[PDB]
Amino acid sequence: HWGYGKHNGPEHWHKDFPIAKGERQSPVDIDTHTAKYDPSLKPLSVSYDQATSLRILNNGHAFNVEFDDSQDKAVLKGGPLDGTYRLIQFHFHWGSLDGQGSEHTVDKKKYAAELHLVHWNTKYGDFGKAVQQPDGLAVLGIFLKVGSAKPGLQKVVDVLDSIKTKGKSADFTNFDPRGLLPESLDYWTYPGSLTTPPLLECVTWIVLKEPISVSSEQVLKFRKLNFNGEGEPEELMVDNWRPAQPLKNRQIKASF
Ligand SMILES: [Hg+2]
Ligand SMILES: [Zn+2]
Repeated sequence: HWGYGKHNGPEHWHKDFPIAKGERQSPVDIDTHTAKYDPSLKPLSVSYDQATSLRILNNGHAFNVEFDDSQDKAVLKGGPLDGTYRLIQFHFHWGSLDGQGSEHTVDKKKYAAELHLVHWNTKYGDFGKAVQQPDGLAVLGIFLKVGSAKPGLQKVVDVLDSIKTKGKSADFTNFDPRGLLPESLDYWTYPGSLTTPPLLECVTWIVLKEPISVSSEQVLKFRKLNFNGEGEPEELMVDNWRPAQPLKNRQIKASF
C-alpha cells in the first residue's frame, strides 16, 4: 500500500487520496518572516500529569505510543484551540541522515526528526468522529536535532528492539510524555491535515519553535526499525516524512 519509497511514496499518494492536492495540506514550510505574532492567542496549556500510556506499536510506517483516551487524562487547550483536545498517541518522523527527517521546515531548514503528539477534540466524542471535522484534531509538532541525549526518550529507544517489524507491539505503560517537551512552549500555528494517508484536513497544527536535542545513538536506534514485517527482506524504517506542501490561502500565526 502507500509508503515512502519510489513507487508508493508521497508523490503517489494523490492517486488513492485525491485530497493530497487539497487546500489545507500538511506539512508546510514555516516562513518565520511571513508568520504574524497573534496577540489574541491565549496561553497554551499542555497537561500531561495524568497521562496513561498503554503500548508501543510498529505500524509499518512509524511507531505509535498509544494512550488511554477514555478519560481526560492528558489534554491540550489554549493557544488557538477551542475547548479540550485529548492525547491519543505520539509518533515520530525521521531521516536516514541527520540533515533530514522533519516534516515541517523552518525557513526551509529540515530537522533530524519531528515528534507528533496527536490529540482529538472531546466535543466530537471519539477520534473517528473528530477526523470528520475541520477542527477535530490538534497535533503538537516538536523538532528533534542531534546533540546531547534526551533522558526522557530512552525508555522509548530501549523498547524498539522488541518492535522491529510491522505489526509487532510491546507493552508500554507509565511513560511520561512531559519528558519529551522542550523548555519553551513558543509556537507557530496553522490549519492543516494529517501528513499520512488518508491526509484528512482536520488538524490544527501547533509547531514548537524550540527543538529538543537527542543523541546520535538515540536517532540511530530509530533507524534500525523495519518497514517490513517479520521474515521479509529488510527495509530500514527511514525517511518516513512527507515534504512541505503548498501553503495556498493560509496564514501561519506566531505565539511570540
Ligand atoms: Hg476534517
Ligand atoms: Zn506524524
